[PDB]
Amino acid sequence: GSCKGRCFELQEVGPPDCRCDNLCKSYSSCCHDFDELCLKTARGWECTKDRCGEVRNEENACHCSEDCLSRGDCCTNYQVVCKGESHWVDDDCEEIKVPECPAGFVRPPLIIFSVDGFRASYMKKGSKVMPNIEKLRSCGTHAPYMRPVYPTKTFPNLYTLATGLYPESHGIVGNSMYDPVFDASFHLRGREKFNHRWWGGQPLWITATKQGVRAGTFFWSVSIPHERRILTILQWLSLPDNERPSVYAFYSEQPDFSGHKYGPFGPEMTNPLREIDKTVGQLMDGLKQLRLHRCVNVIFVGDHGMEDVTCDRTEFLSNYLTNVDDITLVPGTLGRIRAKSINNSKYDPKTIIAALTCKKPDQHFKPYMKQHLPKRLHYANNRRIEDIHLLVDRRWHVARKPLDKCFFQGDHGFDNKVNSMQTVFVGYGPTFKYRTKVPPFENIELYNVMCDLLGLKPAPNNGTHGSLNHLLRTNTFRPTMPDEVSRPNYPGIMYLQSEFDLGCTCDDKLEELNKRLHTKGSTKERHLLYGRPAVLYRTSYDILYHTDFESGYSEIFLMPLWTSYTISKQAEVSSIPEHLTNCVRPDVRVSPGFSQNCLAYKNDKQMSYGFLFPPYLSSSPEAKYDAFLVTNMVPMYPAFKRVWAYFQRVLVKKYASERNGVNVISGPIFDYNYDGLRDTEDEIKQYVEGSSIPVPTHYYSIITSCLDFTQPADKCDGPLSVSSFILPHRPDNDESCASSEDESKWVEELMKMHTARVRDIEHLTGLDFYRKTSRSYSEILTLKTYLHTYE
Ligand SMILES: Cc1cc(C)cc(Nc2ncc3c(n2)CN([C@@H]2CCN(C(=O)c4cc5nn[nH]c5cc4F)[C@@H](C)C2)C3)c1
Ligand SMILES: CC(C)CCC[C@@H](C)[C@H]1CC[C@H]2[C@@H]3[C@H](O)C=C4C[C@@H](O)CC[C@]4(C)[C@H]3CC[C@]12C
Ligand SMILES: *[C@@H]1O[C@H](CO)[C@@H](O)[C@H](O)[C@H]1NC(C)=O
Ligand SMILES: [Ca+2]
Ligand code: NA
Ligand code: NA
Ligand SMILES: [Zn+2]
Ligand SMILES: [Zn+2]
Repeated sequence: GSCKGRCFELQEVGPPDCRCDNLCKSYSSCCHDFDELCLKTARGWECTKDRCGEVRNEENACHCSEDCLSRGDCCTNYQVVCKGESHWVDDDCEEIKVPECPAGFVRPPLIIFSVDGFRASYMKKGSKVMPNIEKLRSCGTHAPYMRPVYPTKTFPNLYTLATGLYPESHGIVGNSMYDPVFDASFHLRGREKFNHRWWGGQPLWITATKQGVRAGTFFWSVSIPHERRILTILQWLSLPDNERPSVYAFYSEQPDFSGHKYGPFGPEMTNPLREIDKTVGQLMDGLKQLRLHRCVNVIFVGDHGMEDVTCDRTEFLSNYLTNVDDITLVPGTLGRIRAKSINNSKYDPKTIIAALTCKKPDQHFKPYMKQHLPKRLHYANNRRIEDIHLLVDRRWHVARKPLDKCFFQGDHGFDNKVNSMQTVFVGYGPTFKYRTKVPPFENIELYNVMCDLLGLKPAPNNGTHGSLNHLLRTNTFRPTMPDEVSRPNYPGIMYLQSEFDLGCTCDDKLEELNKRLHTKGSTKERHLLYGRPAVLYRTSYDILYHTDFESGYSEIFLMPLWTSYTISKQAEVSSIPEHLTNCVRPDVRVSPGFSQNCLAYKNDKQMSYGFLFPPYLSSSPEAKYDAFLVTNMVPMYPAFKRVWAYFQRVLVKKYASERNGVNVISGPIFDYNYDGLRDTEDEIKQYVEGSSIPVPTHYYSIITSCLDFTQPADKCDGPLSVSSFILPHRPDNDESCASSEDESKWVEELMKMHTARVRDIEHLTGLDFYRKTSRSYSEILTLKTYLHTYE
C-alpha cells in the first residue's frame, strides 16, 4: 500500500489497491505517499557543477551522483555538466544509416512526442526559439504541415493519431458527445471518459500488445511535470529486455493552453514554444546519455492548429430560432443541434435548417444535415453525430444565447482544410530518411507508418498503406494494386432503332461508317491516359468508344460508372445547338432493357437530366451527337444543372487553359447511408419516378494534368497533378447563399468546399484509378491521397 520503488510502474494494479502509475492521479487512486515519493521536485530537473559526484539524496527529483547511470535516474544534462559532453542540439546532423541499439533491442523503439494545439506556422519562428525542434526538422524527415481530422478538436485527433481511423469510425466524434444507445454524455470530469464503451478501433498500444510488443502508457495525468514524463520514458528504456517497452508517447498541454488565452499570433506564444523545445532538448540529451540517440525513432506531431477567435465574434441561434429552449447545442467552433426533450412537439429538423439558412448577409455559420456535409470531412456515419450540424467560419463561435474583454483569444475545431488548423510532423531516427522534405499528408496515414516502424501488422484503418513509404529509409510493406473483379464487355452496334421504345426524341435524320466512329481507334490513347479504371465489385458494364470520350456504362445502374475525356489547352467551347436542346439518342450498342427512358424524366416533375461528357466540348458538330446518347445521360435536379452546366461549359475549359490540358473522369456516386462507401442496389433509396433509374447522391470529377505544366496532359513524362470534387446532388442551392447571382459568383465556391481525394471517390465508387502509368505504385498512392485545399 505504498509507492516505494514502484513510482510510474508499467504494472496494472486492479481496484481497490492504491496505484503508482501515470494515470493514478486522473482516476484519483494513487497511494498516500505517491505525491511525496513520485512527485519529487527538490533541486529541479538540471544538474549543476556543484552536484557532480554528490552523495545520493533520494528526495532529489533527479540525481548527479556517480551511481545515477546504473540506477538510470540521472538528470538529462548529467553527462553534459559533469562529464564535459555536448548537448545533442550542439552536434552536427550525422546520417543514421542503421539503428545503433544495444544488443537485446529486437527493434528500434518509437517515441511519439505529441504537442496539443501546435500550429504548423509556429515552425517559422526558427532555431532562435526552438533550436532542438529545428534540428529534428532539418536532420530528419518533415512535412510543411499535417492535416488533422474534423472536428479539429483534441480527443478526436489524438485518437485518430493512435487508430488511423476517422472519428465517425473510432467513436470519439468530439471532446463532448451524447450516445443515444448508452443514453449517456461523454465529458472530461471524473470516471466517464475511462469507460471503454466510448473507444472504438484499435489504438497503437493495443496493436503492439496483441503482437507481443510492450507499450509504455501513452496518457499522462497533468499533475506529472513534463520533466518527470521525459525521465520516466528514459527510465523505462533502461529496463531489462523482458520488461522494456518498444513504443512510448509524451503529451504536452502546450502550446494549446497559451494559444487559447493569447491567440496564436501573440508575442506571449514565444515562451511556451521555448519551454516545449527545452523539454525536447531534455529527451534528446537523455537519449544521447543512454547512447540511444541513433537507436530510437522520434515522431514530433501535433493534434491540430490554433485560430484567432474572440468572444466578440459569436453568432447566437436565438437570432434565428423562435425557441432555443427546445434544442441542445454543442457550441463553439462547430455546432451540433438535437431536441432537448421528447414530450416537446415544437422541435422539427426541417424548420430549424430553414430558419438557420442564409438569413443574415454576413452569416458566419452554415447549417447542414450531416449527410450533406462535404464528404472529405467523413463526419456522418456515427449515432453520436447529431443530424443537424453547423459549419462555423474560421475566427468565429456559434452559441445558443447571448448570455452564454474576453477570457479567450484562440480556439480550434473548424473545417480541417483551414490553414490555421494545420499541425506539425517531424520524423527523426534510423528508419526515417535523412534531411528530407515530403508533401503535406493527413494524420489518418500515421498509424500505418508507426506500425511499419515497429514491425506491426496494422488493424484495418482509413490510411492508404504505402502512401507514406517515401518518409522511410526502409519499408517492410510493399503495396499491391487490387485485382479487377469485373471484366468489361465491348458491345458492337447491333440493335435496330425500331427495337427502342424509350419515349426519347432527337433531330437526327452508312452502317460501317457509324461503327468506325465508335471503334477503339486512338480513343483510349487520347481519352484514357492512365489506363481503364478497374471495377473492384461484381457488376455488368460496357466500354463505349467515341471520338471525344470513353465511358464504362453500368447495365445495373443504367448509366456510366466513369466517363473519361481529354480537353487540350487550345480546345474550343461551343453551345448546345437549339435543334438538339432536348435531344436524347438511343445507343444501338446497349439493349433497350439496359437503357434509361425519357418517359421516366417527364413523369418525374422534380427530376431533369444532364450528360457526363459535355456537349459544349464536342470536337466537331458531327461528334456532338455522341454527347446526346442515352448512355451519356444521368439524373440531375434543375437546381444542380445550374452548377453542372457551369462546370462543363466554363470551368473545364478554364482548367484546360491553366494546366496545359486536363484529363477529366466524371461519374455518379450513391451513398444514401452516408458511410463513405459505394452503395449496393439494396441501399439506394431514390429512383426517377416510375422507373429503376437510381438517383446519385453526388457527382465526382477527377481532373489530371502534368505536374510539369510545360508538357501537355497527354504527353506527360513524370509526376501528375490532380484536383477532384464530390458535388452533392441537391434539389436546391440553399447551401450557396449567393446562388441568386450569376454562376461566376458562387459555383466555383461550392466546388472548392467539396474538393476530394481520388481515394475518397474510389471508396464511394468501388473503382481503382491510375493503373497504367510510368509512376511507381507507392507514388500513385500518394497522388490518390492528395487534397487540393485552395488555402
Ligand atoms: C500520442 C498520444 C495519443 C493519445 C490518444 C493520448 C496521448 N496522451 C495524452 N496524455 C494526456 C492527455 C491527453 N493525451 C489528452 N488529454 C486531454 C485532457 C482533457 N482534455 C481537455 O481538458 C482539453 C479540452 C479542450 N478543449 N479545447 N481544447 C482543449 C484542450 C484540452 F486539453 C481533453 C481534450 C484531452 C490529456 C498521446
Ligand atoms: C488525463 C486523462 C485525459 C486520462 C484519460 C485516459 C483514458 C481516456 C484512457 C485510460 C485507459 C484507456 C483505454 C485502455 O488503454 C484500453 C483500451 C482498449 C482499446 O482496444 C480501446 C481503447 C481503450 C478502451 C482505452 C481508451 C482510453 C482510456 C480509457
Ligand atoms: C475507415 O476504416 C474502417 C475500418 O476498416 C472502415 O470500417 C470504414 O469503412 C472506413 N471508412 C472509409 C470512408 O473508408
Ligand atoms: Ca454507402
Ligand atoms: Na422532369
Ligand atoms: Na441559394
Ligand atoms: Zn486542444
Ligand atoms: Zn485547445
